[PDB]
Amino acid sequence: FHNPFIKDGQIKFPDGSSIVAHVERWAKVRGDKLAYRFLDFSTERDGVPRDLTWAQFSARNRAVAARLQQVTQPGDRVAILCPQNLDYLVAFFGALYAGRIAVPLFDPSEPGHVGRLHAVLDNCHPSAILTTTEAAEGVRKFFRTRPANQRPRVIAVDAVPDDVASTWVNPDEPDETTIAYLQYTSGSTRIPTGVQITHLNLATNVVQVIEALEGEEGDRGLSWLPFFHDMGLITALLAPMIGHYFTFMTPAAFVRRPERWIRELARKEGDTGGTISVAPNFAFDHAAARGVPKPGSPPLDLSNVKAVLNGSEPISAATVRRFNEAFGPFGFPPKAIKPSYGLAEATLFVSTTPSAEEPKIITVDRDQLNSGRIVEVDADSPKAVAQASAGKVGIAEWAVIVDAESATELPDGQVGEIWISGQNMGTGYWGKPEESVATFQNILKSRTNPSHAEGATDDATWVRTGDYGAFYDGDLYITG
Repeated sequence: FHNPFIKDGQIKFPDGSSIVAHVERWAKVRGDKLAYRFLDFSTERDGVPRDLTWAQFSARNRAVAARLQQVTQPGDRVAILCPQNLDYLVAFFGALYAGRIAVPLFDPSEPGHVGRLHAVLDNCHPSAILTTTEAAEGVRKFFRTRPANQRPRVIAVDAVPDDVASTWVNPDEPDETTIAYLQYTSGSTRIPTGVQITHLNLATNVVQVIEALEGEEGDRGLSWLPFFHDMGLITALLAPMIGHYFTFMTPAAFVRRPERWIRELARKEGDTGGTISVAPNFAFDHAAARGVPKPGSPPLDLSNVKAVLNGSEPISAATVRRFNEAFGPFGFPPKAIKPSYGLAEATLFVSTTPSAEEPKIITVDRDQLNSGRIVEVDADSPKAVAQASAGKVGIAEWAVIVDAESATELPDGQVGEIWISGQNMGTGYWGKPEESVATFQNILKSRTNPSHAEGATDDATWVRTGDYGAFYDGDLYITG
């Protein structure tokens, strides 16, 4: 394995950092290869695939982009309110193609979406809404509950002919400030927090994920999570940078029959590589409980699974044991479970376990962990408690444990606030100048010897994650 974007430990972008340039490249050299597939379980139970090749994907992207360039201006924000299907990605990439700031959200009519859609739209004030014909009515209804002066143009992406792309203008190469999209994430503030993720942020973090998971050509990506999610888009954005196709289903499709995700994770005949996917802790439990094939099932081979990214709350030892007990007999490698630390402020990925290692879980003093120190004890101990690792910090980014008040790096084992830095870090919160400075632009005033900030410059900006944790024995631990 070798990362095509890394040269001498440095992330190099020869063909720019435009993910638009990457998609167009595949559309030119492998236009007839599969790019994106949506497993539709709305009608049938084993699902019918909706496919979209690289050239087809480009055709739809440029068509929507051309329409957006007629009704929006550079700097405008375009909210994506499609149902979870192919048209969602068409809309999202379409907004990027148009040279506008995408805002990945959700169809209001779709159930199981957590987020204050009203307050979010209040924050970014989009000039256009992207949806589908099937959902356009529900969208128009939702906006009737909003003031008249904030009911922006609604565009059904599937209603835009392919030949519209004829007038599409490719936006000039973006610098390091050009915002690709706004990623809104959970918070307790009244005004929702939308991380400004630049094209440089996107490309950098995708590369950092590729490096961490040893992603290659031949590796296909899979996801069931809603696109509006801290880890909802990363696997999809992986496909254009790596050149292999991405497969997805609705969240509800997974909840109904989690075996569908297990099946798609499994080896297909013709596979030259592994499967990469994402699943929070509860998803592992749900799959282990309801996603194991009945007796008499067709062969299930999970020996191909490369990485299932699991974030961001610490994975349970009980969950790890249960999932391996359930799918281990089907060939599932324990090392495929990749516990990780991630957040929207860093685009997503910050740390995960090494490629050849299983989830590291250690037994530490329960109350000493409460006193702010990580100390290993025996399993027999009455003060014993299991604590799972978040692995090691990815390439071209740093994480440090600091004393929050004095901005001073702490010795290993000691719990403090986690500060992070790198080119994947967002450039602020939309519409929150002061909150942006406070969170994204901190200076590290003191380092230990050795330091976890080794490689970072003095004027490197550090992100106050708000999370607390500690380094222990070469691994990062999130404790709060």
